[PDB]
Amino acid sequence: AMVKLNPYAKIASHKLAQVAKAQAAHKAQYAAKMEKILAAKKEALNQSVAKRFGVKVENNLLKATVKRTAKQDAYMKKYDGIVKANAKKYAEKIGF
Amino acid sequence: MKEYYITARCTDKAHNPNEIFRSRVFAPNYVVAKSKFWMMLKKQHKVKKINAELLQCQPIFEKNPTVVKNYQIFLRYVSAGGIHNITKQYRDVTRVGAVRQMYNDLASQYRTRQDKIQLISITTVGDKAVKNPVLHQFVGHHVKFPMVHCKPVIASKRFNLPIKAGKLTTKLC
Amino acid sequence: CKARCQAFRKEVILRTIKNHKDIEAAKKAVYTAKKNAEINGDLYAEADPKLIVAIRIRGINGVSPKIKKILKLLRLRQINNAVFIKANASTIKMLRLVDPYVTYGYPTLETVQKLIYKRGALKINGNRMPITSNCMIKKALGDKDVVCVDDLVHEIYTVGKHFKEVNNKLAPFKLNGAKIAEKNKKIHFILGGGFGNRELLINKLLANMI
Amino acid sequence: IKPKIVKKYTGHFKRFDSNRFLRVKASWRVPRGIDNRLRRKFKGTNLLPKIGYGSAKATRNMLPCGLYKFPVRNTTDLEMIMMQNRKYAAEISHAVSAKKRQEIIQRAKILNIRVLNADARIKKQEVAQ
Amino acid sequence: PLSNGRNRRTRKLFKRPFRGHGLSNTSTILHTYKVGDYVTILCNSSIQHGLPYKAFHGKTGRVWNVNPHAIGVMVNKKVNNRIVVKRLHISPEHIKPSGCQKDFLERKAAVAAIRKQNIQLKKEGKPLLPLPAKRLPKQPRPAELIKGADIKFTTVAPLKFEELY
Amino acid sequence: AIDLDRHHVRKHVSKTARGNNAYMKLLVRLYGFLARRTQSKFAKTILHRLCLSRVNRPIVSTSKLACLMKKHPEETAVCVNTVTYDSRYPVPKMNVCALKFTKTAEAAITKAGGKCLRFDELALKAPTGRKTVLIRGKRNVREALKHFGKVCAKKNPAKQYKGKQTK
RNA sequence: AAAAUGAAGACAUUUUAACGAGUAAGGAAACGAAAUGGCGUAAGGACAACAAAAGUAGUAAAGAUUUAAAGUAAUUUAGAU
RNA sequence: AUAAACAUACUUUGAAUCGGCCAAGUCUGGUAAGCAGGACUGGCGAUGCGGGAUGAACCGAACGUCGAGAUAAAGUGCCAAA
RNA sequence: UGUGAAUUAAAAGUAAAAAUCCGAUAAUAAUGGAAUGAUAAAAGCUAUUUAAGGUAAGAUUAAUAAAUUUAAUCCCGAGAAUAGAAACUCUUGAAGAAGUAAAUUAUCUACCCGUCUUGAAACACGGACCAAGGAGUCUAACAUGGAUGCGAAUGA
Repeated sequence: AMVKLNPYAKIASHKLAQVAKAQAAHKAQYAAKMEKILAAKKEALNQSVAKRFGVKVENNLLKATVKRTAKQDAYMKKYDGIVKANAKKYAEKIGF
Repeated sequence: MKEYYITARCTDKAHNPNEIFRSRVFAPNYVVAKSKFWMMLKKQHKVKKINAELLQCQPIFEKNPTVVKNYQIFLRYVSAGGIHNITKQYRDVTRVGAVRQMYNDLASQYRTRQDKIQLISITTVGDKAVKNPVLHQFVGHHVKFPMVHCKPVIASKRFNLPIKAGKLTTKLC
Repeated sequence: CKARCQAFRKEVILRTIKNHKDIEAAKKAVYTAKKNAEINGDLYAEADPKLIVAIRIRGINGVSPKIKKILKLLRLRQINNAVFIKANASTIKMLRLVDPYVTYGYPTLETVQKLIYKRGALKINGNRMPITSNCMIKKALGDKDVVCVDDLVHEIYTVGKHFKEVNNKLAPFKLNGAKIAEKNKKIHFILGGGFGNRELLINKLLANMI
Repeated sequence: IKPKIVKKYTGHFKRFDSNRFLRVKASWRVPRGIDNRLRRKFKGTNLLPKIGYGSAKATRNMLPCGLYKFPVRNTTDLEMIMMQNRKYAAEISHAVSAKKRQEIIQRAKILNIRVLNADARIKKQEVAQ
Repeated sequence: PLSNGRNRRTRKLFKRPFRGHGLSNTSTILHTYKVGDYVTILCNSSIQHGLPYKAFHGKTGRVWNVNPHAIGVMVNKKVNNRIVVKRLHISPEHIKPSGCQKDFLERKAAVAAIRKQNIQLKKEGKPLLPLPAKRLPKQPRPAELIKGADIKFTTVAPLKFEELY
Repeated sequence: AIDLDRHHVRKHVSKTARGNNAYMKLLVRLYGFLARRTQSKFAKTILHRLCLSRVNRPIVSTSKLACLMKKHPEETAVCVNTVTYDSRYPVPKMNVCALKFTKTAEAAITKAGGKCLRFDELALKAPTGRKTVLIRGKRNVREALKHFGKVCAKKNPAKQYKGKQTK
């Protein structure tokens, strides 16, 4: 009955099939990345727990897992500055 | 209880359309927040809804809902006799969390329903600024007490049997 | 013979693309303005709602004569009946007068779609026929340039030129029962009650009622 | 082939107060009393005939066997329902003698028409025969 | 329980306006009334001759006949469950021109002025102007943007109660 | 329940010939079929008028037929009622279709050269109505209408049913 | 209520939609698409096996007592004595 | 602006009725009254159903015969469904 | 000397995993049922063709970016044309099935009918029980209205 009333349903259903399938792939590959990011974090923890052994600890024990370009790395810093300003500009608005 | 940030402006002959009224209103939902907001305008600036435009009505969320803070709510309420101003302190982790305590406490000690209380302001006071006789006993760093007469806890309603077997015991816990 | 059915089918498709373009393009423009206002530090005042959906909450017994007449002019003649109402100074005052007997608010597009698709009907030859095809809609509202149910939805949601003629053909919807209020339907929704203007929260009530 | 005959109320609509007085028979009469318990539809006593109890039009006046009733007084009466023997059923009248009943029963078997009084006014052939 | 006199209960209805006693204007007797006009019956207690009945005070009627000293007025009266037509003859001292159609007569002239230019535009071949839009109830206001440089903020909170004594 | 203005009652329009007259019932069937199939307003008008009661079907005389048909020479008057004869004035030549013709009225039309059709012959010749002139008689000329109302009225008094000592 | 069909089917036609509380009171008969539909008592005029023996009845009438069936009901129908 | 074609306007003939009672973000006489009398509306009378233990008027809601589902007033220790 | 609300640097991070809270919502879906039905082909669904389309979001890369920004080539692809398929099981019953009736029991439910009355189950009246009889009829004048005949006539 939906098709008879709304012939456009077949077109929209196909796109919803695409979106559900595509968003499932995107979720799978992000969980694969976050699995490695947590993997680096865990090793950076056991290594630097040696503060128990014996005491300042090292500064860069977390290792990069994604290889990106220099133009993106500069943009990553620029975006970070934006969110700090936005969080500060918003907070003062409700600060009265 | 949720906190909202509401703004509006008045566009008529009496009011210039370049002065914005802001507020921080604690209401169960955003429809009540506007209802409280409009009353404060009409009862304080002769601004009516039919001659005003609302601009923003956004929820306000706690920045750190993991830090224990001492609050101080300044409020006025109406009794049988007259109208009074009260300042009650509360310990909680959210601004909305403490306000629900105030509403529930006022309706119990003073028997005052919610439609008699106007929350003037709410701030955060120091550890030594607390004056409530009961609440002052838990602000120190070395608080300690044994919870006696503990009722044994049930994991869920699944094991809640009407009749049990054997004897029943409390817990020194 | 029936080669016009394919011609009818494609035309409904073409209008549907046009209808969805209008709703999506207008929605996009709001977001861009809000985005740019934040960048420039301006203030953006959203446009007032144009469409109102009202539901009759109280029964037919013990109603004042003036309140009784208004509920008949809004076609809310039965408890649990929903209609669409154009928003202006004239209708807003009328809804305030009958506030204890109605609850209303501003519907979303999905609410309008589900109401028309599930509980929709038309008054044809004095008969309340439920919507079963676009040919029954083409016959009913052909001269109003509404030929498909999607065209019916778009005209209602955007409040187009022929809203009054289109709205008057739609019979008032008959909804199921649902938890009306927190306290009871004897107080305003602002006091935790059941009646009055629910703003955008009428969609939650309609969700359990459709 | 035979449809499902559904009766909305299989009981009897007995006149009010007929169970307490012998002068008040059980044939139904609508109570017109200004203070009557039944006519005001009190809880417990609110059972009155209505058009809503009417059975389905398709399966109305239909005997449990699936056919209708067609009284007959002689053999020539049977000839009116010989084209509709799948629809009607002969029912010999109560005053028809035993000699005439045999002729109707004998002929109705020839015309394949069911008779609902097939064992009516039969002779004493029940003991010692 | 009142008496059934003709002019009962008129201590305030028939009183003259404060500092409005004495003779009336000269416009009242110089105003020209034509048939079909809209008038308002306003009993002038200063003139007791031919005073209209107190039930017609404030009613709006229509002129139906012009007599040498009196102006015929036709109003509507409400009876048990119907409405009847009342035809009165009232001297100009007790009636007043009605402004009930003042707003309507403005729209009639605006349209007529536009229609007068259209016959000129159609004559010269230019496209013709449209008639003025119809009146509508106050519509929902559209989306508006407020500049962020000329804006001041006033904080609103519940006010601490102060004794009025 | 539902809050209506009023409850559905039988509509006060007749849709069949009143009485048991077999021929008038046949005419209703004939024009009920014609109105439904041809979908012509004329057959709807004849069908509606055939179902009026006798008091609502007033007579038309030859004098009124003569005057109404004066500027319609090649035309057929169609009156759903009895046609009486006005002996005071002459009867011209005309073709008239009517439910009934008085003995004196039919002979006056026939002698003058006209034709007195019935309502089946008209449906045979002009079913949708093409050379017809619809005619109905006066209703307010009844003597009953004089006495309706209150005779004490100031504007339009009634006519005072006579009885004991009616001076 | 509106559409469709219509000399005879039949269930007082088919379809769709809305409707259905009620004291006093009203809705006489007839009216094919019927301007409400019916049950019961008695009496009068006709009809009742169509091929010249034409409704039932001493092969058991009316009445009475009960058992079952049909009808929303008023009531009707049949079995047994 | 909104609603309205089983809309609207009626015409004729006629029945019954004119002892009324109740509620209230109402009033007058009275110390007051389940007292007496009024303005506007809604009810009871003419009205059953779910709730207030019970109740002409209160609250929800007005009734063809039924099946299933969300609900209303209001409830959720037992009587008593939660 | 220790804790530390908050803030700050560096590493990591294209800023969608999972869990809880807080907001937001409820509907598309999947799996089990319930009430009333239906059984046959589809404007079904599936396979093959070309190709309107995919407006953050079908994918990737590029320029750059607080973007529902702009391109490129891959994928899927609605319409339409061509080919596709549903006919079943087990139990019980003339040793009495399904239904129905009567009697009894159990849960729920049920105040005396008629009448005057604002209001009666009423501590208001009539009524012990049964049968038969029992109350808007006839005559005369007028009017309205539905069917009927005739019509400046109608009746006689």
